[PDB]
Amino acid sequence: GKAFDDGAFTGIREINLSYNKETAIGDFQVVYDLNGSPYVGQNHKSFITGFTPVKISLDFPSEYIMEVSGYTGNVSGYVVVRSLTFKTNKKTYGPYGVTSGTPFNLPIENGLIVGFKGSIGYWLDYFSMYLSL
Amino acid sequence: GKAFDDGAFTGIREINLSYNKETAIGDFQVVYDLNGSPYVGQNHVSFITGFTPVKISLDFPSEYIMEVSGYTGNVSGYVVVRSLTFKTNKKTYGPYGVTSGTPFNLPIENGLIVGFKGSIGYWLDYFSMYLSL
Amino acid sequence: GKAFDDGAFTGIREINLSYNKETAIGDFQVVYDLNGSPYVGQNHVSFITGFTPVKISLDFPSEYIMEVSGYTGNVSGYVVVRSLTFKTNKKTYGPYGVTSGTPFNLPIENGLIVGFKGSIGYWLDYFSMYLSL
Amino acid sequence: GKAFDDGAFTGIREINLSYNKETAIGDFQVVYDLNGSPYVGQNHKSFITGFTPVKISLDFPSEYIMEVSGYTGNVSGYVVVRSLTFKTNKKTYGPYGVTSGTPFNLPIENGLIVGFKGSIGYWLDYFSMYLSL
Amino acid sequence: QSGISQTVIVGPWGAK
Amino acid sequence: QSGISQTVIVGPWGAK
Amino acid sequence: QSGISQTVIVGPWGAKSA
Amino acid sequence: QSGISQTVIVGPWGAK
Ligand SMILES: CO[C@H]1O[C@H](CO)[C@@H](O)[C@H](O)[C@H]1O
Ligand SMILES: CO[C@H]1O[C@H](CO)[C@@H](O)[C@H](O)[C@H]1O
Ligand SMILES: CO[C@H]1O[C@H](CO)[C@@H](O)[C@H](O)[C@H]1O
Ligand SMILES: CO[C@H]1O[C@H](CO)[C@H](O)[C@H](O)[C@H]1O
Repeated sequence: GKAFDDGAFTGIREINLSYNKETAIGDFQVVYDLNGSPYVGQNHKSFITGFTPVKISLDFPSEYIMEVSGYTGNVSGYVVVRSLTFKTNKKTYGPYGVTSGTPFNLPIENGLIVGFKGSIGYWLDYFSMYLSL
Repeated sequence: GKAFDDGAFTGIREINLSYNKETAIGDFQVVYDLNGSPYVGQNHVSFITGFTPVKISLDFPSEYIMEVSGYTGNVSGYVVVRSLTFKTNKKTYGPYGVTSGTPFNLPIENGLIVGFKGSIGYWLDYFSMYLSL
Repeated sequence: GKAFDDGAFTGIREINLSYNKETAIGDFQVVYDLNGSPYVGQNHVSFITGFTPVKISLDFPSEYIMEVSGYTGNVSGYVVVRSLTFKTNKKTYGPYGVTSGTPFNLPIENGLIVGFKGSIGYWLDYFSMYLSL
Repeated sequence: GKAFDDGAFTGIREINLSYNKETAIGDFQVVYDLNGSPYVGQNHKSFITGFTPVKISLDFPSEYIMEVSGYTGNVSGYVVVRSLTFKTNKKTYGPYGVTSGTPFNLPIENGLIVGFKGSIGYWLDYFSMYLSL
Repeated sequence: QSGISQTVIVGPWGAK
Repeated sequence: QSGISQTVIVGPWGAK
Repeated sequence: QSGISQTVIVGPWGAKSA
Repeated sequence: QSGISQTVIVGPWGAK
């Protein structure tokens, strides 16, 4: 798929993603905080359509992500991210997508997620997260 | 179990752990690097014996851990870390233990693992890792 | 004067400032790098005019600041930053302004300047710098 | 002189230095904190004697250094650190040595000094500081 | 705030 | 802590 | 080094890259 | 990248 790298910012305000209950995660876009002001990251879209949009609006800065979890698995002969769940200090968002395959989870004891990078073809191939104090 | 927290150091030189092919991870001790000097961390021992010891000697500083993965599962009614695998930029060490239960994995694109904390009773109950540039 | 705080970024691409050789530093503005793309910082202007403009265009990312130095001292009754000099791994920019008073200097062996904050009235009252690896 | 590099630690608990009212700073030794435990750094001694010892015992961790200042100047043909002053959030220690020559000062708005490196012959030739969050 | 240096910490994995 | 990233800051130099 | 700031990066999860 | 952790270092002040 087409790789993307938003880079690192100072926080996260909103996450916009789409999924399909029969395949995997599709689109991914983030509204970051940049030194106190919102910064709209580029919209990284799937090569196809038919996904269900989801908007995760965080109550920045009192609310922040404490754990990210999901499932990766094979879809059409490709290994992709099939589901994502975002847990904050106030609420749990998700799971979004198909909770089938190999699970993964990243609990954060101290620190913050401040950026995302990855790749998207028909679906989100893989993703990584920038962490900072 | 009995909690422990080694804290953060400059890097990792050697890892000494023990396991049992029928249960889970037992003892855990790390030899860190402290500003160029080896620093022997406290040996965190299981309450019981019968484990198979393993010594992972890294070619510090050229060799370092890039991914830690394993499985957590139930053993005698206790949720513990049943298996651990350490992948460096040079080799893969493990898996050590039993790869049954729920997998987890922490790949690192940029940065280093510089410390460990957790708890050990009969087996390794849980653990966390310190990360730094 | 009026305080300002640009915050932290990815690096520095250009610095635009103004000064008067017989008084002190006036205007201050920075074009930062934000994850590979230019980000034009707010122009922090002096309350008065009559300053000499200076444009410091760095060969980002191969060129970066290694040392910032200058002088502080009175202009009328106010203590302000009278002069500044920027030394990179390729050239030395400055000094700009009155090179007399109390010197100060910040050499960096490891790390980078990724942001500025301070205060400007008729002249640059004071300033601080964000540092990161 | 003889170079030294203590490296980086978790914090600072005590600084031991010596000075001579007519020349400059001589001996330098630090008791660091290493993940909650005191760690005695190597004593970096001057090649000669005749200095007055000073012990700066900080109330770790509530008390920490907020600014380090001093003077550098020529002593018998050698440019050295002639004076040092340590200001914490609780009090000011110093100045120790000779307050003459070129001043320098490093105020910290956010962060901590976690280590020292430098060189000492008859006197402290130069020094640098490790900074971290 | 504190005179103690901090580090990013991830985990824990295992018993809650 | 809060949801805002931190950075080392040195200074200020100039007026108190 | 380079004039580009760096930060810890964990991942990736999904298709293998290394 | 090496297996050695890095930290910001400022200075030196004194002889060059
Ligand atoms: C068998 O019981 C012991 O071992 C388990 C698993 O290691 C711990 O959770 C427990 O606290 C300890 O007392
Ligand atoms: C002459 O007075 C003006 O300039 C000084 C120096 O910049 C500022 O400190 C002050 O607030 C502003 O009103
Ligand atoms: C007098 O000479 C000695 O002291 C000076 C100042 O400390 C050092 O620079 C020098 O290397 C050392 O040999
Ligand atoms: C159907 O192929 C497309 O989607 C997959 C899964 O997302 C991959 O990214 C692949 O490179 C891309 O061409």
